[PDB]
Amino acid sequence: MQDPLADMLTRIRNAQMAEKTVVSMPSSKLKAAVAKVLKDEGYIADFQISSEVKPQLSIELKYFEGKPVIEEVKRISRPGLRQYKSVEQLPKVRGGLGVSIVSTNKGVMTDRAARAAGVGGEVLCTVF
Amino acid sequence: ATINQLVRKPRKRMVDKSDVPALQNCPQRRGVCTRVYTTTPKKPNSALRKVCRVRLTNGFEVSSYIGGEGHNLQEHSVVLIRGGRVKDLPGVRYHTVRGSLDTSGVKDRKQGRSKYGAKRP
RNA sequence: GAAGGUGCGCCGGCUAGGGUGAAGGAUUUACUCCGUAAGCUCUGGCUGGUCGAAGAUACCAGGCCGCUGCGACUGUUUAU
RNA sequence: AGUUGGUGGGGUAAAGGCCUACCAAGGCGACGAUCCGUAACUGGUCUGAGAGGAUGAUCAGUCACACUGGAACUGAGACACGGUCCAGACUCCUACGGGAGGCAGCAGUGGGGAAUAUUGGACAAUGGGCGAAAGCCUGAUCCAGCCAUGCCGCGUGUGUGAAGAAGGUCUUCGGAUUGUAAAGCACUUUAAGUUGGGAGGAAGGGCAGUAAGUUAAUACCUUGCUGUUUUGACGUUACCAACAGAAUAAGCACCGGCUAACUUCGUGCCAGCAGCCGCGGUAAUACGAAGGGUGCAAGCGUUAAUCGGAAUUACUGGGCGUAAAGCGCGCGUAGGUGGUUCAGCAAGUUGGAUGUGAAAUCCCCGGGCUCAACCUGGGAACUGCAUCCAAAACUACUGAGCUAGAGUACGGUAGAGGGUGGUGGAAUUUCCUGUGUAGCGGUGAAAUGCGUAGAUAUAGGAAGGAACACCAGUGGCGAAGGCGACCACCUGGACUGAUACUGACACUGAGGUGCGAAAGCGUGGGGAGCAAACAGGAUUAGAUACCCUGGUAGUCCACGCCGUAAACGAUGUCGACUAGCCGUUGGGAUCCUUGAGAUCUUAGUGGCGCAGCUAACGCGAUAAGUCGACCGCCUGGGGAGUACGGCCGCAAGGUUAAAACUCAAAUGAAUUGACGGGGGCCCGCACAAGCGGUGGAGCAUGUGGUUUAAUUCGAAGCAACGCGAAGA
RNA sequence: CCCGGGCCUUGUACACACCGCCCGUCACACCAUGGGAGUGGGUUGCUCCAGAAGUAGCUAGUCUAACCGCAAGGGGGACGGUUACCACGGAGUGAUUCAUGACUGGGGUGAAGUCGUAACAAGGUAGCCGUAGGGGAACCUGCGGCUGGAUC
Ligand SMILES: [Mg+2]
Ligand SMILES: [Mg+2]
Ligand SMILES: [Mg+2]
Repeated sequence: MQDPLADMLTRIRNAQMAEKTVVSMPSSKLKAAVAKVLKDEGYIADFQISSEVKPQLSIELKYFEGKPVIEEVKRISRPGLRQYKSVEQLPKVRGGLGVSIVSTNKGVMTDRAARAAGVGGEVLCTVF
Repeated sequence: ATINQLVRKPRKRMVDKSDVPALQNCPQRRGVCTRVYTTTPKKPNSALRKVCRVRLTNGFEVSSYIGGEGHNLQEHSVVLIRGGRVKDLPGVRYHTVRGSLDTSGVKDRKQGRSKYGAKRP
């Protein structure tokens, strides 16, 4: 309703508790772009956009040993409290093993790349 | 809890009132004894504790414990009172420092002499 | 009118408006309407000076406050 | 109300209601004005992992003050600490007419307090004022006096030394412990003492000469050198040598757990200890003492205070079904947050640069005190602000759209949704009449009561009020409170199907406003049953109750008020997602077109249940699971949802809402046991049926009581009393 | 059905285990506090009176070195007077805060006294919530609501 992005993570998180294979939900620039980071990071197998006037976003999910690959996904920059960090202040999820997706001005992209690119932005969510 | 509810009204910190209000942020005060008496402790204990009512230099009237065995204090005696209450004595919240001004130290004390104002022999 | 306080006479200088009102104009229809300078008349404002012991100067013209009993109140009554 | 602007003038070093004249009615305030209490502010300091919390000594920057109030004068600079004038309080002098003073400068005194120091030396250094200079003043400053007040450093000896000396303590009486600890033998002597030597903090000044500059000048003067003489308060210096001798130097707290460290003796709920748990009532590791040990050490403890632990105000980083906590429930203002696409902008956001963010301190690397404390070099930091330059993923804004949210148009469906009027049946009560004759009514049983004046019962008639049996259903509708006879009228919403339309118009919501059971209150009606109060009868030791007989307000209606409930699902609203299974209400679609069931879908309404959550109970698509927006609320129990004040009310009262004091717990869930005037099953001379007894009588025995010189002592419900006693 | 006992289940605020726990009034003591005719202080608002010195404006007047001048006297100044501002002080009337006050109300703590036994089991009339009335007291009763009630 008032946070379509957090709807994406919770839809993903609920499915992995229920051992579902694919999920469907309306798409957007942020939803598709965050799916880009997740797929290139290996947390999701693949994502497609059903290009119609009302587009969906479909994610097929990954399980390694039955346990879902994404152990935990947590929203950070909620609409009630938008969170902005500098390059030095960007979070490190689980000591660098995880990824904290940060929407910088060079597109949506991970915290590891943001430090390399030397740009901060809005810390959207943390993954592990 | 909501971050918006906190913005309007910040979290409030209670300040506990001192358990020694008559001492008034001082380590000790000087007072005179208005009444020396003995009182009975609560349910578990049974004894005759020596407590004296002290009129402090700031006008406060309080009762403080007299520690040790035997005391030489009576009416119109200048004493120094320190903090710390007595749990089995109702209404007593101060201690009388032995070995200062009129209240002499306990006689024949050998262990823990400094706490009771006892000379070294 | 709780209580309590300030000003107040007289003479100037400046100044704001009522009313009435020949003219003139209009309806130059008529016991008509609008309006009108001066003159009379009423109400102010801002300043200055001045006399006395005293300016609501005489006559005239609330004393006031606090607690409490009774009757709610205006009224009526033992003409004497 | 000079209040807020404007205009003219005045005034200031300078703008300005700074002042004034006139004109207008403005200005600030839930983004907290105004008022009350407190308070100098900052760099910084303490604590903390940090975020934060507490605080504003020393030192530094700013400010304000100078016995109290006010005022100006001079001056570049003051409305002036050691300046002026006036008024006031105090102290002092006086010849009574008048005068003098301001230690919150440095010492010092009296006083207050728990508490904070010498009536010191010198301008030697660095500054300041004056002066051409010499030089003078400087209680600034540099030093010295006192104080373990704090930080740091050193010492109070070193090795050997069994005799395991003596004594003390404990003891199992063997011994252990004090204990290499002492004694003894060797040894060094920091520091302290005495003596001797001994820097540096000193830059300079005077004098004379020389060189340069200048001027017409070789003079005067300025500057650079040369030689000489002089300046150290502290200080009798830091520092260095020699002598002597272990010689001059250890105390404090604690030992039950938290917490490192135990025995004995004395006491015996007394004395006392105590931060909490708590200890002590006759064999105390918890009191007092001794020995032993522990920790610390020229310090050791206690208090007072801050932070931490305390995630116990939770931003980092808590909760609200039952532990404290979801407003009774809607609507809605400010605010907070907002579906999706394109483009622009750049406030947020990001990176960089520049200026600033005083110095000291914090931190990092070094340097100097024999090291350290301390000083100091450089760097880092000051997480901030301002400007500029780049970027456009997201937010904000702008412009243009889209239909997923929201809403409108149409047909239909169900409903105790609400309001206004009528109408019906059953029943109760009251009254009238007939029959008819000793009870009716009530209770555990009675009695009050009703009845021979004819009750109850039965039949016929009449009046009146209230509620709507069956239907009826974890059924329906409503925001909640609530709504049950039927019909007519007025009217709200929901559900349902497709198409059509707007195009984010949304969510939540402090204030605010509206509705809100029952009781209650006001005015007027009404009143059958029921029934607070009240009366009588019972029961009971008593019974201001339970039970019975009556019975008033009230319950009913209209119009007002109240504004509270265990107003509960003890669960705020809205949106999305997450296995299933079994019912039910209103629809829709497809198979069955079935006659008559089945499968999907939707809005409700229930019962199980995977995962997940939970302290547990339990929740579990109607979440208390995974999230997001917003709001309300909680911070131990009692005091207390009380007092006081405010608002509301006719009142009763409601709402908002403390503190002192007091307690170490209140509390939730669950387990074991025990218990129940809870339930189920079963047994025993437990009951039931009987046999014979005790208690009545005389005698034997024991016990209590009494008495005694003793009537020896113990046994005290069952489970003591012909008991120990199987024999005074 | 009386007593005692055994098993299962249920409720419990009991664990000293119902010979339990526990409520309230009254009697006594102590402590803190509310109300209270009042009484005594602090601070402060408003409306006024007052007006020393000083500053500025005006001039009943008196005096006067710098300038001008005829050497008369002018210009300017000083003092005096006077007005404006204003401190002290005074008056009235409020507000607030502190301390006390005969008496009075509740609250807490007590070594335990009197009267009951209200709740906890179906606590022996299920309990509790709101409200109203009543009663020495816990409490009782009515009306509505709830289960945070036993048996079934
Ligand atoms: Mg009288
Ligand atoms: Mg009368
Ligand atoms: Mg008469």
